[PDB]
Amino acid sequence: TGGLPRVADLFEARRPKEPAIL
Amino acid sequence: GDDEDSHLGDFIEDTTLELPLDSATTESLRAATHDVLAGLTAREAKVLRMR
Amino acid sequence: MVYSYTEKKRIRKDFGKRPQVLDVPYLLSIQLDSFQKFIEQDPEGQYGLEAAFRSVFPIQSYSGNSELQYVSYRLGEPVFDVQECQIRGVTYSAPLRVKLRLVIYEREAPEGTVKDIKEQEVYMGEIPLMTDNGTFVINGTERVIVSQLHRSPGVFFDSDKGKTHSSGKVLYNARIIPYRGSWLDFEFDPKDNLFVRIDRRRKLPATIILRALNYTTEQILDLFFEKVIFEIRDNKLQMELVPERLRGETASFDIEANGKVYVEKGRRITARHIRQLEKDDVKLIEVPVEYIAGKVVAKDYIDESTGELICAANMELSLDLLAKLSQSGHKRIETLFTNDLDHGPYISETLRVDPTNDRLSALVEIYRMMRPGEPPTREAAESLFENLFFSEDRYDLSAVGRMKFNRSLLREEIEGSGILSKDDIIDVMKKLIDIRNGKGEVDDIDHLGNRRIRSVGEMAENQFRVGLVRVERAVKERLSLGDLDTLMPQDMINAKPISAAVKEFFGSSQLSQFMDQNNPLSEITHKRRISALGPGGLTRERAGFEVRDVHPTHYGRVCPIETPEGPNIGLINSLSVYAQTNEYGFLETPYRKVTDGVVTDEIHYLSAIEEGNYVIAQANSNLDEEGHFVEDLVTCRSKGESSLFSRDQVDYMDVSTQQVVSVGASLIPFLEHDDANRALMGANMQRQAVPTLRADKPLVGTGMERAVAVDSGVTAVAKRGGVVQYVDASRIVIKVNEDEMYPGEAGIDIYNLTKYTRSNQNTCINQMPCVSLGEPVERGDVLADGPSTDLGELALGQNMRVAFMPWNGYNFEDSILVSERVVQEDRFTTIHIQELACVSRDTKLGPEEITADIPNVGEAALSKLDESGIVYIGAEVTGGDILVGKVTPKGETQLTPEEKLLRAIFGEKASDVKDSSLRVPNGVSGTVIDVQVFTRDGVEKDKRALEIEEMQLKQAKKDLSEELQILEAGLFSRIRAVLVAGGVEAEKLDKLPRDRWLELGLTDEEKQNQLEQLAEQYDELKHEFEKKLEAKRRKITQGDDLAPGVLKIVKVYLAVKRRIQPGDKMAGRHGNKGVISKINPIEDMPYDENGTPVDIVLNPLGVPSRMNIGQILETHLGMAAKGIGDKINAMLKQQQEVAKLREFIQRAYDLGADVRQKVDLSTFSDEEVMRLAENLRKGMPIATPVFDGAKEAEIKELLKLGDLPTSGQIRLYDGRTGEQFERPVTVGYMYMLKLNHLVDDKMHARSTGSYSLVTQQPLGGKAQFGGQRFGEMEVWALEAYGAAYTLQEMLTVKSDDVNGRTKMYKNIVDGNHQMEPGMPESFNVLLKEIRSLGINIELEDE
Amino acid sequence: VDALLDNGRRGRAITGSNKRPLKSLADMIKGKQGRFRQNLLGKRVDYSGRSVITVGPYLRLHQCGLPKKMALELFKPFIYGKLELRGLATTIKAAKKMVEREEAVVWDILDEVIREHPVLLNRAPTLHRLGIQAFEPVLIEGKAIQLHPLVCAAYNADFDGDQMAVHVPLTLEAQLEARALMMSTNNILSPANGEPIIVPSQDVVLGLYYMTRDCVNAKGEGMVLTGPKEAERLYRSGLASLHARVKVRITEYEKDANGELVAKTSLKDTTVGRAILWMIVPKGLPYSIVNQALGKKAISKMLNTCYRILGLKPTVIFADQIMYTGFAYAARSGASVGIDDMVIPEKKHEIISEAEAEVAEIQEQFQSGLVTAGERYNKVIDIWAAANDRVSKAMMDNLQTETVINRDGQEEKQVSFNSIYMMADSGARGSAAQIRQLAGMRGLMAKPDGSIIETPITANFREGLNVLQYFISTHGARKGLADTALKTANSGYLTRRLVDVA
Amino acid sequence: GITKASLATESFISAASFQETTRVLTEAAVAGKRDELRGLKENVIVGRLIPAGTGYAYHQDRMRRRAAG
Ligand SMILES: CO[C@H]1/C=C/O[C@@]2(C)Oc3c(C)c(O)c4c(O)c(c(/C=N/N5CCN(C)CC5)c(O)c4c3C2=O)NC(=O)/C(C)=C\C=C\[C@H](C)[C@H](O)[C@@H](C)[C@@H](O)[C@@H](C)[C@H](OC(C)=O)[C@@H]1C
Ligand SMILES: [Mg+2]
Repeated sequence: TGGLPRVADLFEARRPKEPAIL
Repeated sequence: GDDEDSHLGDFIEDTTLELPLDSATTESLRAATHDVLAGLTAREAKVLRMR
Repeated sequence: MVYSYTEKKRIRKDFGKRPQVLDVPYLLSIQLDSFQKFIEQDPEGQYGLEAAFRSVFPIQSYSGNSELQYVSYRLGEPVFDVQECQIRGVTYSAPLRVKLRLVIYEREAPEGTVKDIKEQEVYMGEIPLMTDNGTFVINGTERVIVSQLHRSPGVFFDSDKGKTHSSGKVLYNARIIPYRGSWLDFEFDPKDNLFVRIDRRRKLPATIILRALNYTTEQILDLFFEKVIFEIRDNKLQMELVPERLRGETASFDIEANGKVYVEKGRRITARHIRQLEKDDVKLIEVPVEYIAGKVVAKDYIDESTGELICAANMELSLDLLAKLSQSGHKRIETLFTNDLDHGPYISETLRVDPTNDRLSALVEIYRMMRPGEPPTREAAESLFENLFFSEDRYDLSAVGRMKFNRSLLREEIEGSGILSKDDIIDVMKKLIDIRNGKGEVDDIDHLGNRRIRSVGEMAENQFRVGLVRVERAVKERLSLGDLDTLMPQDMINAKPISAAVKEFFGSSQLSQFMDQNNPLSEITHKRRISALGPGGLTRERAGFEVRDVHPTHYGRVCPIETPEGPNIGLINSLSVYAQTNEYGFLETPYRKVTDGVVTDEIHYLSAIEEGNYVIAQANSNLDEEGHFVEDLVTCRSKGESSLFSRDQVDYMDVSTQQVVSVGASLIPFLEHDDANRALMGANMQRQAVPTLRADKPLVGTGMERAVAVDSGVTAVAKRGGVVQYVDASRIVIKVNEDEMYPGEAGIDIYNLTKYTRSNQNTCINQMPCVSLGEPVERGDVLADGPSTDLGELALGQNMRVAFMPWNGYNFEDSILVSERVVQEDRFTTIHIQELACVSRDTKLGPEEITADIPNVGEAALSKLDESGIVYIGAEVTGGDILVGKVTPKGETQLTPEEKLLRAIFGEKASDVKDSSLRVPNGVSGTVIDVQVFTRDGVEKDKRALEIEEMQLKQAKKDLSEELQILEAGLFSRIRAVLVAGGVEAEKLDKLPRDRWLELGLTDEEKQNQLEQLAEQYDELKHEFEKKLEAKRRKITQGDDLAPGVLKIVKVYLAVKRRIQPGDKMAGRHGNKGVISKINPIEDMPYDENGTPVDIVLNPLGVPSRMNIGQILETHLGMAAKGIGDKINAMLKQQQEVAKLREFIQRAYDLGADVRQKVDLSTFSDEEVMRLAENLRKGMPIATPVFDGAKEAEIKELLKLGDLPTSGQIRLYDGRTGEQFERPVTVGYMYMLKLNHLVDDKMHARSTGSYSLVTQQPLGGKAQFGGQRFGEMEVWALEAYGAAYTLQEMLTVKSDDVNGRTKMYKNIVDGNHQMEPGMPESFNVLLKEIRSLGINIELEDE
Repeated sequence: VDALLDNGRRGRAITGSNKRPLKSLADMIKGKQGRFRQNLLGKRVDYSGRSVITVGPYLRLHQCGLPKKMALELFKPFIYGKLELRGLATTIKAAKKMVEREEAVVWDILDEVIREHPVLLNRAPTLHRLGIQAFEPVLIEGKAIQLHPLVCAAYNADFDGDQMAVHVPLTLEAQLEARALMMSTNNILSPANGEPIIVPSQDVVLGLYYMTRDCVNAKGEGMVLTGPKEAERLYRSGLASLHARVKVRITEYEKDANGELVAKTSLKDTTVGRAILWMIVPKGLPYSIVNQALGKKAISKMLNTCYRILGLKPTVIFADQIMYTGFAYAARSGASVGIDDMVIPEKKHEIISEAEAEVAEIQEQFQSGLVTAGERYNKVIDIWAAANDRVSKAMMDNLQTETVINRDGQEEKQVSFNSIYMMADSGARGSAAQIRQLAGMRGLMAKPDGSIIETPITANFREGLNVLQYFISTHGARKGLADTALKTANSGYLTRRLVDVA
Repeated sequence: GITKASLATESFISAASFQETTRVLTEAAVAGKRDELRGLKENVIVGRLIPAGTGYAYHQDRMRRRAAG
């Protein structure tokens, strides 16, 4: 995605919707 | 108004206070009369400060 | 028609080609039509007072057989007229007089009445009246009620795809929105379970409502699902087969019948196989016993012998259940038709989640849902459920609701019952299910077929309706116990309840607001306005961008570019030019019916839903002669989209090129050239132009400007045509033409002009006569201009010579650099009229006196006041002067030692009264144009109040006598004429006294009856004058009723003249703002070779970034216009002759080819032509139609006639060095408005003012403004810098510390800059508030 | 008792005669958000004011224009105390009567109290710390605050009527805080990145672009001059064109020694304008910096190096001068914008026609089923898009270089002197995108749902837009206005969470 | 996350500002938490020098006087 809301999500640490696994 | 936190009580001014632009002039008239009471004899000053 | 009389004075040259098929209707239509519908006699349930009456009536008592019905209503004459209503402050209203009939039925009837008393017209309430200009006067202030835009009552099907559950799958929900009563919602879920919730309440499984309608389980499956017939014939399971059922399924076994195998197992049944079965007509095939393992049985099944239930309806059959029902002798078993693609098995799974069984069960669970926690009762549940959607009282869709409901359900009846029926509910569910099945589509809220427009008439009807129900409870309550003939329909119906419903609306409602009157466009653009806000609407915080956004349906109805830019964008809009309210209340727009290949001029109005299927042409299209489309394909819009369309396809075509925009946008010349952002700003700011001292006229224009001036009531239009008999700056008297004149009373029309007076915005509204003594005027011509109108056109400002070039940075951002010539010509000067008030109240210490004896003021101070203490009329005053002397009792001052010596030395008696006198606010300076004194009834009027009263008394008689005198002469001058016909004696008649004329009769003829008529009307006037004078005198002398506590009030009206100064906002029509920076001498102004300076210097850099190119064109053509003027100014100054002038002007009005203007030589070659040229010498007014406007080539050609270059740029020389400017610069004439932000309003400064009591904080009490607010963000700004001390001083000594502030001030004067801060009272108060609870909060240590 | 302490946790008792529930002590502390006292907003402050702001190019960067009247009321205590310090007033009351009378002598007392005494200026959206800056007050007739142009960027302050607030630093520590931290001259650089925030804005940079630029043949081409002094003497007198290619002797400096300024002199190949501008460049900067065309980007890098080399004081005084000279020469230039300044390509109509055949081709492919609907749509959208690029880069070539002029020979061609191009090239205002909308066709707009209409706007603003074209343009506008008006509030929220966490 | 991390602050006056006031006051009042200031938000509320910038000198000088002879 992207934009100003993308920044807020980053600093909010939110785990994404369909994340990967390490 | 505005639905803002402005509430009636916020608009009621204080009339029993004394404005600073004034309080300064009170402190001044003391300095004024205190100066002018030094222009008299020590008994006139004592007598006027007494009355 | 073919040019009016004030059109002969000046004509605006009109470019544009497309002929106008339809002309701008009355711009105030909406406001006026609605209220006309509200108050009116309609002999049926069509909306009106009649309908609202018939709704709540007749009122019958509770079982008491005492009934009250309604006869008729009437509106009495207003108590005060509009003008008087404004001065005094009451509301302009009429009494509502309604006839009522009280019947009481004999107890234990056959229905018959013991007695019925008809109470003659009991009075209930005064309903407000709308001015002829479409405004209301609530309390002395013109107010407008904005039309509302809301969601139309009806059914609406939405999606909610996406966001829900983030699994996709979408969703489908239906919503039934009545005009009144509770909401009914249906929605799916991820499990395909249909749910229902009443209003926003708890979600419940859908079927629970069907049970409350008395539908058993067996009948629910039968409604929403088809039947798969299974036959047990001979033995082992045959089945009925409808050949279409096999589409979308794969064979689960051998499909064979008629000794021929059509489909095998594992072969999907396609269109080929289906064709075989259909054409071979296979009704019955053999199926296995295991296929019914999933099929849900339709009805109930019992064992004939044992009378025991084998399987309940809506149960999944199994191979064992089939055995137990087969041996019982069951041949047939009905099962559900279920397809996971086409017809969904939804309802079936909903029943399994349904906790209820029968109607009583469902009603309990419903009653307990809506009103939980309380024990349920059968009658309670029954009562509730019947009261929700089935009660004529608590539920109505009205006409619009029922119509859209049935229409959206594909029904026939377009009108029907106002409550819900079981048939209705079932169909809606079917549609939602039909959509989930894939056949059919969902609506969208933004479509204008689902957006309905209310308006004053409709809204007042709802409120008056509310009054009648709350009065209804009372009438029944009283008619319960009533004694027979004692009470009557007065003692029951009250006033205050009904009167207060309507009064609460107009008085305070989000839709009732101060007319924005600084400006005619402002008025007229307010009166046409839409709002989605207010009651029954959304809020800025609630609704998102979907609704704010422009919708395809907005074309021709709502203007795309006129909306506020701000917190609510797209939440307002404005009405389009040609838009009209649909019969049912939608928005419909004008169109032209195109039959075969011809464009017919029959107009056809299409609503938002009406227009959908038709193909509509473009306003701009090329047709000719017979009006056949020139091009083989023409640009058109059909369904929600635009593409090229074939020559003969189009069903309709746009009426005008303007119809897309609004009066605001239609006034921007060369609009087609400006980016929409700047256009918005343009039509938004144009409403803010404060009028000027000299109304100019736009040099560049559209052609709407004429229409806005007249349709708005600011100007004064001729009622009937004739010749002006008398012209004064006060009034205008017209002698009517006889053809337009009515036979009796003869007559002349006397127009009393408005003179200098306060507007809502404190601007000046003053009319000036535009006609000259003894001049012909035709009906519908402008007699006198209002503020900001010129010779019938609309001038919101003054056009001026403008140059684009950076001048030494003084224009830096948008800043504007204005020559001194402008301020000297006083052309941008503005006149403000302010109303200041002085109140004499009542305190426990004593009443306050308005007396002119004021402690501690010199003779110079008390000079400007008369003996009574009020400033004289006409005395020029400035800031600080005492307008009204006022003094209030405060006893026992309790002074101090040093004050006592002072009084002792100077022997001054310190008064028992303190000075409250009203004085002029700081800095504002003007001339007093008026004074009013309102006095409580019973307190003796003072000297001045009496002087005023006598003057008004005297002034009233002069005006009324003036009326009667002109009127009488006007009548007798007609008698003279009728007497001269049939019995003519010319010189003989005027010798004898005129009063004795009425004796002479006439030969038998109608002329004898005419003399009779004039006699009657003459004597009527004689007495009518008398009655009018009496009423006025009483109204003058009667003590106005005032508020509690107020003994008397004095209002002074100042007329301030502000001119223009740096800091004022100025803008063009294109959305280009500016703030005047420096006022430069004429010496320093860039001038041309001819030596003529330029008025304003704009920064060119503002043009490319914000894309508005029209502002440049507006300059260019303008320059050209002035050219045509200047040339004329020379030939008129040459006094060539009528021929040369006539010749040159004609050239201008033609302009090379193909325009719609036509023109003269019909005009009288001498008196009319010379007058026209005289008005053009200032410049040649031009009309640029909105999208039909002129073109570059046309402008350059007009510049050719001008003698001025095509480039539109010339050489300019700096007035300082006199040296040239490299490169040519564009110079021309741009129309510019002065908005009212003027700097000497905004500017405020405070050192030390008053303070708030509860928390000590700066508060303005004197209109000495409270300090600037220092915020959180501002605190951070100080924290980022290292400045601690500024912040402490900011939030401590400068504000909240009641000590530190004074200890500081003394240091400032002593010359010691320090602070002894202490603790802010806010936190100090917070401690007590915390400590006031059980919390011990202490300050530790040291 | 419960209702008294915190109301709303049980029944919500309602106040007497008024439907609205009465506010309890817990509700007195609480609010939006947390506490009312310090939350935005946050207490009113004395000694303050506000008004509309205007330009004031004469100002030095460290000062601002202050209305006479505002200053009188602001410094009232200072004025009172100074008036009787010098003995112009018997007592404070008589002083009050003096300023209330506005006796002529008081204005002079105010010039004393103003001189060294900064005032704080602020704007609406206080975002970063540059949102408040200190200035030295300059008494000005009139009711508008004048604000040095170079600062308007840090404040994001237009002249379209934006208003600013003034605050007086009463205590001494505040005066010195204002002068040494918040003073204009002491913060010239954005805290977000070291790049200078004092960068010249628009008129000024157009001035320097028009100043240092060169045409091919102009009066004085080829001659030689001793130094910048006689260059200006040549120009102002009308002998030489502002831009002409010329060799002149210049003296540059390099501090490349150890803390020591080296000097070197040479014959530099340059123009007349660049020669004049060199008069401003302090000391250790090389002549290389002014010899180019001086666009908005370079004119900033000029200031930066000046700062990183000579330090602060030279940079400030440098900055002032650039502004003064920028405005000045730009005014001489007589730059303007006419309608004939926007040049449409001669080939536009032809490109449209070519792009129009492709769409009718793909349509023919869809009618015969050779291509699917979606695949069709994408194709048509692409060709129109390609067309837009074609026209844009058409009008860009024509507009940019089309000045074709003669030096001693037949022809040669340079960058155009056309008004609007200079604006876009220098960096002042306007951009290739916006220019493209003026001359070349403008875009393919987008319907509200987010799809893009396959019939672009074939016209532009120099030509007319018809009804539809404008209407289609509308959605784009509305989403723009809406997005900014809502997104303005959102930005603030982000800083809030951030400063709270830090 | 930022909104979560800002939640923990030792000083309760700061927390009563941007957090939910009721809960902060109670939850702190039981433990008898003693707020030492030391922060920015809190010093602004109570109206004294910010423990940064010009004020940093002050707080430093006081902080050492505290818990000391
Ligand atoms: C009873 O009405 C009140 C409250 C409704 O509450 C509430 C929630 O429901 C509203 C409705 C239904 C509106 O239709 C509305 C509105 O249409 C509007 C503004 C916002 N106005 N502006 C505010 C000022 N600002 C700096 C410019 C933008 C509003 O807030 C509202 C508004 C509400 O907020 N604006 C405009 O339409 C435009 C673009 C122009 C109007 C200009 C003139 C100037 C206004 O008419 C002045 C004459 C007043 O008439 C209003 C102030 C009404 O106030 C009174 C006392 O008359 C006020 C709406
Ligand atoms: Mg601005």
